[PDB]
Amino acid sequence: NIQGITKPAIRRLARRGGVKRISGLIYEETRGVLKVFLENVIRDAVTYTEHAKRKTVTAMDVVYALKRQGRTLYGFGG
Amino acid sequence: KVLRDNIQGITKPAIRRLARRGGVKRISGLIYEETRGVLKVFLENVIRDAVTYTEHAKRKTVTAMDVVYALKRQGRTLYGFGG
Amino acid sequence: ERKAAERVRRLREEQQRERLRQVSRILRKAAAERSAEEGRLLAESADLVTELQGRSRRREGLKRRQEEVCDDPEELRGKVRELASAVRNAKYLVVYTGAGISTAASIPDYDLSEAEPTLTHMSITRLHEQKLVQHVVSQNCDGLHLRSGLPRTAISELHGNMYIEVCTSCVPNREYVRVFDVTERTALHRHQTGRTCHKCGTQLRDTIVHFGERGTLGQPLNWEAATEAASRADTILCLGSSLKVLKKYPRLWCMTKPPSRRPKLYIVNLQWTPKDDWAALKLHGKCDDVMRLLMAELGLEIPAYSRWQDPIFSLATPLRAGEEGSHSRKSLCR
Amino acid sequence: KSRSSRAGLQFPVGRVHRLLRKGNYAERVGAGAPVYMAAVLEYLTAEILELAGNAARDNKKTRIIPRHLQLAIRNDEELNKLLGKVTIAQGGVLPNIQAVLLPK
Amino acid sequence: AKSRSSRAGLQFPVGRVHRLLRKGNYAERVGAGAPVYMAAVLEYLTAEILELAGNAARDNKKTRIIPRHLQLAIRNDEELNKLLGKVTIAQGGVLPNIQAVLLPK
Amino acid sequence: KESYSIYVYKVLKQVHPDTGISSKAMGIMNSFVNDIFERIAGEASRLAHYNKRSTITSREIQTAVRLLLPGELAKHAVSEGTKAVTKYTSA
Amino acid sequence: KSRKESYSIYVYKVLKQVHPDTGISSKAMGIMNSFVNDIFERIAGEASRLAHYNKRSTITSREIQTAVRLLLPGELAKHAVSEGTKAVTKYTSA
Amino acid sequence: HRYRPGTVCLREIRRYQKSTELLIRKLPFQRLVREIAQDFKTDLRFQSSAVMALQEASEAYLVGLFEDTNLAAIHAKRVTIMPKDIQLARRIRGERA
Amino acid sequence: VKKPHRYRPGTVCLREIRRYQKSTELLIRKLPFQRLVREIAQDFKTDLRFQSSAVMALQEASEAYLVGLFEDTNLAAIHAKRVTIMPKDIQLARRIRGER
DNA sequence: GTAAGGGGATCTTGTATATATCTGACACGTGCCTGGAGACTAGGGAGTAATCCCCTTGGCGGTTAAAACGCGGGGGACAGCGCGTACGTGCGTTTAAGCGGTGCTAGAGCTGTCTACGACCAATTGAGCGGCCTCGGCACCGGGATTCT
DNA sequence: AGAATCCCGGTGCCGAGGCCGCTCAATTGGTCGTAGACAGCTCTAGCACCGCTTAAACGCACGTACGCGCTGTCCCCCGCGTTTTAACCGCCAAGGGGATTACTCCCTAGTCTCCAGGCACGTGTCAGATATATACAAGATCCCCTTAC
Ligand SMILES: *CCCN[C@]1(NC)O[C@@H]2[C@H](O)[C@@H](COP(=O)(O)OP(=O)(O)OC[C@H]3O[C@@H](n4cnc5c(N)ncnc54)[C@H](O)[C@@H]3O)O[C@@H]2S1
Ligand SMILES: [Zn+2]
Repeated sequence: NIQGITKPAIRRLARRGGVKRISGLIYEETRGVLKVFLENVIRDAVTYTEHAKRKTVTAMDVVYALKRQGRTLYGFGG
Repeated sequence: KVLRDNIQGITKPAIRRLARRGGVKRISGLIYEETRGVLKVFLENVIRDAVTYTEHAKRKTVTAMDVVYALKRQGRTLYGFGG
Repeated sequence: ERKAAERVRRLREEQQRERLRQVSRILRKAAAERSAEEGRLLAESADLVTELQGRSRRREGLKRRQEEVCDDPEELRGKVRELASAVRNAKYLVVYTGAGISTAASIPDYDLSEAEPTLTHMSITRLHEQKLVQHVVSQNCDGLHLRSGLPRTAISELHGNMYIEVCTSCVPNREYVRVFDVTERTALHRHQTGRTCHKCGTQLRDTIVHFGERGTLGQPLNWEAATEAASRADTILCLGSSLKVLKKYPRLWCMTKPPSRRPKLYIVNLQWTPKDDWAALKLHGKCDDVMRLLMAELGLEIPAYSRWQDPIFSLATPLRAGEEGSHSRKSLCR
Repeated sequence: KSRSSRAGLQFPVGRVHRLLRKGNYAERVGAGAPVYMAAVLEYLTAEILELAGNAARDNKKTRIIPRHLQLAIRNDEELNKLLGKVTIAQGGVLPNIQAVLLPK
Repeated sequence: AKSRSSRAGLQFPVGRVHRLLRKGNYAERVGAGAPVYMAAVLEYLTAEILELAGNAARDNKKTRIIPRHLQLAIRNDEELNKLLGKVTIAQGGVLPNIQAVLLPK
Repeated sequence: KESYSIYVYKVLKQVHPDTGISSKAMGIMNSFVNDIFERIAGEASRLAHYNKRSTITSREIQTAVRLLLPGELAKHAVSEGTKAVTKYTSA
Repeated sequence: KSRKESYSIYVYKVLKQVHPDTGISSKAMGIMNSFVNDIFERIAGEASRLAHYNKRSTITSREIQTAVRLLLPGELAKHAVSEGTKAVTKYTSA
Repeated sequence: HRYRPGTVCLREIRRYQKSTELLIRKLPFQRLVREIAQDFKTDLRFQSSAVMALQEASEAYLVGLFEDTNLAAIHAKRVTIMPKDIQLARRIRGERA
Repeated sequence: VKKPHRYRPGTVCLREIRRYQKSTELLIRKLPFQRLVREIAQDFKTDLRFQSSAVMALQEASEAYLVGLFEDTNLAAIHAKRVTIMPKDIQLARRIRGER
């Protein structure tokens, strides 16, 4: 399901990052780093959800998990 | 007596020793001034925080605990000096 | 990998330390000082045995070359006849010199103005004035060769002299013979006599060459005639020099020549030199006795040195008035 | 009559006192601490709103949106240092193109 | 048995940890099993560090642990290095490491 | 639920009278206020604990503001806090 | 002067348990004390935050377990959880 | 005609630096999130706010990483970015030992 | 020319790397560092006093910081197919790290 | 016949290793006192059951824009070569850090008390929160005006 | 000349700002117990100076290996067109599970009494520091032997 992150999407993110030309071996590396990031954040969020004895992952669990890693996010109930 | 222009006391061989411990084999000729500027900025920040901590307690002597607290406030925790 | 399953490093370290300490403390014991029970199976560790045996072999091989090696008088007198025959049959012979020649003058090897020329220098001069010896190369800085009477046109001290001052401002360059030495305040890159010249208007400089310095003068260290003579000569007679420094000059040995075409070298020195294997016939013993026996074999007489025979006094350039007191050594007088 | 009107601030003081009292910070709470709290918070919010309203005026709009808050925070150096680890939803990026990539 | 650490089979104090939890402004009430859990976890961590430190001390033919051995043990293990990632240990030094491109060819 | 929408709107009409705001901006402002409150309160609690005290005065808040806010922001916030405290005490 | 508290008595007992014939110096003791204090502060703060999030006034062993899982990386977390559960079971049964 | 290669690249840079919307499709990101999360606990549920927040955080992280990567590539006197630039940026940032 | 023994440029650099990576001591003289610390401090409060442990802690922290920065700088220098470290390497390291 | 390139022996230098001498710090013992353990009481936090109405998951039919594929060409990455100079190696010279005393005094630390300040609890009234609305601010669609290529 | 982007005119539509009503949380008032402000004393560690011995900092010369500019190639990204696909929108169902309320046992705080574990102080002896003499491991150069010419 990581292949659903198409190549034009990575090109758009690179454009917003200021990048002019992109090599052809960049997309796989981007997929790897995104997978690692998502794994860590979702692991922490699921831990927080399990402690509260729930079955639904709320937005506050994501916010707390992000805050644990020093990636504070505003606009979702912080 | 007032202190003036003591940054020159951090000599070029000392910077070379630090670089060798860092794993550096060849060094340009303009590195020393950059190193001095970076060190000055770091020390400025840490000493300002430590002085604030020691002044809150109505004291006249800066203690090692204040230095440790100021360092930990910047995410640079240090072990072996108390705490 | 599990943390507990990752405890294989403990067995690895145990086996490594066990084997290393066991082999070290077992092979460190001398076989001659070992008992039967502890020493019967010394050869079980074949690789260890050969490794330490080779290490010790090279150790006393390196050690054994650092002591004096001498020949009994019978072999010495047998060799001196062939050496005399070779020198008589020689066409173009050059003579290399080193620290061992002046050792008989109580000069240290690897105050100095009280020294005098020895018998070897007089023998060299007498050989030179008989066409037998043409060019002499030396590495000594004492200057006893100058006091012997050997003409400077046929000598070239490649490391300078302690009795000469030079001035480079003049287009042909100028030299001056000084009775006293100039070596008091000489260091690397600091070549300044600090003394008034004759008429140049500039202070002179010394002539000594230190390690790392490149010779540039031509008056005391002539680098053309020495190379020419070494190229043209068909025989070499080194005396009293270990040749651990002179071996670094390729043109002096004519190393570009094919090995068969190289001149034959007859080393006479106590220790071992790196040119030993290619020696036509090496002699072991004091060079003074060998030269005396050579002269006796050829029938040549024995020149005698006298303190009134020094040519340095005649050739000494007079110093400017008031400049004598700067030096702090013992001058030479007739 | 309110403790906020006794100081001129527009932010609540009783709410801040309750939050400091039941927030597990210390055994006792002073009397003037909520006034100091409200003063500093009011200063910060007023300054941020001033800068955001300026940036909204430069875009010919009468309302503030997260883009203008992002612009105000990122342009000013002090507020950029304060909110350095903060990600603002629907903020965007500051327009910036490197010169070496620009055509000659 | 009287001491609460002896009933739990630990070498770390339970009463002291309970008092520290109570007088620290962490919560209004503190349960009875929290000090035991905390003492067990702290004991596990300290023993795990000390074993590697002792091994590194024995590797150098020394029978006393000094800060260099603690630094070697911490930096040579992946998870202990991840835990103490932003910590400076006085008189510890660094791990020897030379980049391959700088070695003579 | 409780929020600072009422007070932030008052400050907004104080600074820019002819300007409105949407809902997402108000939520971001609320999160900002909560974050700053937590930062200052925690720093003041640590300051009290280090000195073996049991109460949180205005001195704790002032030193926390000095240690947290950067540059001239700290100066202006300190001045406003002192002025407001003096006005509250006198009145 | 006043009596000062440290963890040297326990650290030394654990060391003699693991390596029965090894010593330790004073600087290493200070480093170990700082390590224990740091870990205590981290876990206690995380547990207090977890209690505040769920609107509870009590810190129990569930909070300590969740904080341990959040703060410790891997098999370290697994082994620490097992050890703590063993200790609490032995204490409660006895 | 045919624009010389480089003009459309800057046009798109300006367009996407003067915008605020999201740059990844929503259904595929939700699918990836659920498939990742199924390896921690089966039969999980989500709210739309959780997936929205995850998407925002991920996009911000990737944009910042690309900024650092472009800086690293320029330092090496190039115009195009390569995997080694990403690796250097991630190692300096501390995300990798 | 009287040629003595001489190591090629690069041998002593690697020898020093090993020597200073096998040690734990401090690499800055204490008196100049203390003078610099006091000189910096005199711009926040007048007639201040310092404990010896305070200056020791400051020195330890500063040396650790500089060593880490030099490691990052060396990585940046290698990335650009060079061996020497230059100021732009330090600037790039600090910019990516998050400082400045 | 000549010369360029590969490899073994050698010299040197710096680091590691074995042995003895000694000294200060780690480890063990003693006194004692303060903090932890034992026993009992009361009261509020938390667990358990029950109900509801919100919200998350699932399926379906269009449509339409975004993704995937092919192709050609040009600009950028990369190797290779020449050149100049900046940086490393080593030696002789000059300076200031480090050490061991000698002394003084500010200022940290501890003890007693005594009063002002913060916590607690009952009344009570108003400020902030949930629902509904209404009308304009901004997005959308289309024609033309300026603007880099 | 010419496509891409901003500028102006007219329309629509739902979200922000007001208005109503109400109910809990902030305000009043008094009381009580204790934290900390202040005075005082003491003793210890931080500051200041002095003399000296020596190792590290400093200045300089030489040469060589590295950084930088220039050129050529080739290949691999970018811009454009055409076909394929799946995301997004709007609609409709259904049950899980989050959220609130009521009630009851029991777990924890608080208090008093007593004893033993851990902390401050003291003493000794042994592990690591230091000096000294060897052993060896790697680097740098030379010269002989092999191969294309
Ligand atoms: C270019 C640098 C110049 N350095 C220097 N001038 C400052 O040049 C000379 C020269 O380089 C070197 C002298 O070398 P040497 O003359 O060969 O003396 P060496 O140490 O090697 O000993 C010679 C060997 O002869 C043996 N030997 C001693 N006594 C002997 C007697 N009486 N007879 C025969 N052989 C004798 C010795 O054992 C020794 O091995 O230093 C300056 S420095
Ligand atoms: Zn002249």
